[PDB]
Amino acid sequence: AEYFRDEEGQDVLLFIDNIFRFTQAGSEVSALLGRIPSAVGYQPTLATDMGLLQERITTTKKGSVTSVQAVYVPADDLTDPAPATTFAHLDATTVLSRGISELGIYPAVDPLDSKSRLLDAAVVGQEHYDVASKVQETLQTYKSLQDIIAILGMDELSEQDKLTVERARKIQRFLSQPFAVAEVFTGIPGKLVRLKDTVASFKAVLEGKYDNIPEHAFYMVGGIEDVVAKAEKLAA
Amino acid sequence: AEYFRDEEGQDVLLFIDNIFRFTQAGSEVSALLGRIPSAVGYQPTLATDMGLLQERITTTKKGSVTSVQAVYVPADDLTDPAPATTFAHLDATTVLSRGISELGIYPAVDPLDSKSRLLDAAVVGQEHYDVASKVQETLQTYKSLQDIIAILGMDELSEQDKLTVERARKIQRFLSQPFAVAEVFTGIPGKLVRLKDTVASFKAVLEGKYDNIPEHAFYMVGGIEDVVAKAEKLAA
Amino acid sequence: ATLKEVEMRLKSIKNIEKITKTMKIVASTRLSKAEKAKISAKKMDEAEQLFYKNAETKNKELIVAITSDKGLCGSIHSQLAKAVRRHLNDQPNADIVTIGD
Amino acid sequence: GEWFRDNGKHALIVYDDLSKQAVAYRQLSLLLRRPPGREAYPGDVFYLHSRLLERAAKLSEKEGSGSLTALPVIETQGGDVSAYI
Repeated sequence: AEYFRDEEGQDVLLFIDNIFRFTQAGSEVSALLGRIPSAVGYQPTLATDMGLLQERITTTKKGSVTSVQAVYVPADDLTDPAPATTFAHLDATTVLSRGISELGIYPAVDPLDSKSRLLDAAVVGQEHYDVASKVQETLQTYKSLQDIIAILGMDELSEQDKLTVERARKIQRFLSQPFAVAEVFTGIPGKLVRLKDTVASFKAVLEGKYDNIPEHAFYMVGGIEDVVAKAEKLAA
Repeated sequence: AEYFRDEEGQDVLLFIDNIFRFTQAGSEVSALLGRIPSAVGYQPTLATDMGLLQERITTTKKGSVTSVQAVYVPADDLTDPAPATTFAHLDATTVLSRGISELGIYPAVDPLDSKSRLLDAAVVGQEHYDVASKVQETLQTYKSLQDIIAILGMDELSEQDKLTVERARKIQRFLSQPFAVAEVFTGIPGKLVRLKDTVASFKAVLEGKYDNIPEHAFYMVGGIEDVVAKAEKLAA
Repeated sequence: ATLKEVEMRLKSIKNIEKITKTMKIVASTRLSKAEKAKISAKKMDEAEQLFYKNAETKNKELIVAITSDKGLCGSIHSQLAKAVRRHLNDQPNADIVTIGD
Repeated sequence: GEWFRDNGKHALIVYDDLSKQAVAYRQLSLLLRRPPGREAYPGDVFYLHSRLLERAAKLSEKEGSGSLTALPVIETQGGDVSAYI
């Protein structure tokens, strides 16, 4: 990577599946070396060894390198020292969790455990941020009330909460997007939506303008236009 | 304190702050002393070290030294093994309450979770005990009715219950008195209230004959003379 | 964390139990006033019913429905509604008077 | 920051993040045989952190108004505060 960035002076990309194996490999060697474990088995030279790597993928005036890293985690504990210190050296993250895979919604990136420094009101527009803001709020209310919902019905719940929830369930299912490289697996032909298109589709859907048609119309389809087509399909 | 007790034979009063910093300190030098700790990293020599200090602070046929030791509860859990060991080693525990501090009431002492070596029976005087007993009950009622007051408001509370609620609010705000060291804050000089005077006034409110002093009018008061005065002042 | 997120949510469920507990004790008080009142009402009614049999019970429609303004009554609100709506099929433009929020 | 404070100019110090200083000193201590406290950084790091923070102060007016102010930062992984650090 360094040779492309520098010598040929071209921008690069990097993929790793999985870079957890890198921290794991250290911990194995560490014991025998004469070093003693830092906490829960892992090498005490963990912080330094992560650090050096993530500064050597860095962005200069000679090339800038966009990276995609897949971190493996045992039983999804993220309070552990190895997943945790990587998140600081990442400007944006897309935490992928088991629940959203059980919901039958691939992709499985959690929407409520996502962060970005790339999402601002002038980095991608004021408008882009306000459409994303509203998605974030809606699902966080819907989660707040999962307890209450289960304990008692929605007729014993508030009418106001029920709008947020009804919006939120539809918005969760809408997040889905079958893939054209796992067309087989998904069971549905792949779809793609542009960045510009994506905001628009979510903007409308939030204001109630396309909440009134099935929650399965939003399951496993891409942008807004695919949902309207799937409704026709459903209707027959 | 040892010198006062002993040689000249004078009575004193000890005061220490925070005694969690002492407990904490030993846990460190045990560990740096190359000695395995107990669980949660604390010193395994805590019991015999706390005991050596405590035994020393005692009445002897020469003098009397009496500690009031501030203790800090780490992360508001008092079952953590280093705090749980010490609890027994302190004869007369007081629980302090963030909620009560915040509500504006001062002291922050919890009126149902205040204990001491000399409490109740005729130890503290028979009159005194029975008065303290009615108050313990009275708060407790308010805490129970609070579930009724919250949704229903009035639909099972009695004429009697409402009157029990008033007495409770009034005893509740009769635990707030101004502090001489908070003239820099509050701006109202301190109060010294004899044993008799507290026992008597508190008794009066309970008979239903000081339910003629408004509820807020027990907030920041002293003795009997002040409570009477504050009713006239607040009414007009 | 994990620990604390279990622990706070558990408090929610515990507070909810206390509120549902208290409310159910109180329900038991109201049901008795509700029954006493029902007896006297039903008995007054019975005297016109003697009449209505002997008269022969015989024959836009109106719909009336009966609820309290308070909620938490389980599926009374909507089951009763569901029977209002079923008979809303026998005329779409029927005037419904709703007794209770 | 302290040189300012002594000369009579105020300052303010951000220690971002103290948790990672403890991760450093924990690795360092482990290599030097200094054993982890409630944080893998060794227990005398309560000594490291207490000494550092009380060095931000307010002096008197025979010794200048200047005060260094401190904002210590501890980053908790899911808000976990019963940890040693």
